[PDB]
Amino acid sequence: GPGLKQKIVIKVAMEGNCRSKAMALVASTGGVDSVALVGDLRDKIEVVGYGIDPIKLISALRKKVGDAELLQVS
Amino acid sequence: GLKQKIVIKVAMEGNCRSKAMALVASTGGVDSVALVGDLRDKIEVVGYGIDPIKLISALRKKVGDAELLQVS
Repeated sequence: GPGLKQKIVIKVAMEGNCRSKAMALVASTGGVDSVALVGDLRDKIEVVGYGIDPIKLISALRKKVGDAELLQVS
Repeated sequence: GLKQKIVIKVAMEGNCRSKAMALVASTGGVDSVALVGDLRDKIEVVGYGIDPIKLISALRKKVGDAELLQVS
């Protein structure tokens, strides 16, 4: 508690309703404070939270939505 | 078709947080969701073309008691 505070930007392949799936999965993750679609193409998700493990999050995304990659973490 | 800010209060009792966040985030027109308030019991929703009436009833059906607190 509260755990490490991070802002994480993920690129996800979500062209398909696919955006809605990505956003829901990320929003459902423990420690999440905010989730936002960003970039001109709305092809990225910015997540702010406390004690989020980006490793698990990324793996859950690749398993359930599509290819996903960490672009920023701070 | 301007940028909307909608704040909803959700009874956080059923994780109930996670469900609400997931439902709101998956709703049409939604660009961002954020948990806000000292008690983290409100969701701030930003987007374009969000229908607040449908959002609220979807929450009440699926997650629990929810009311609009702010629309701008």
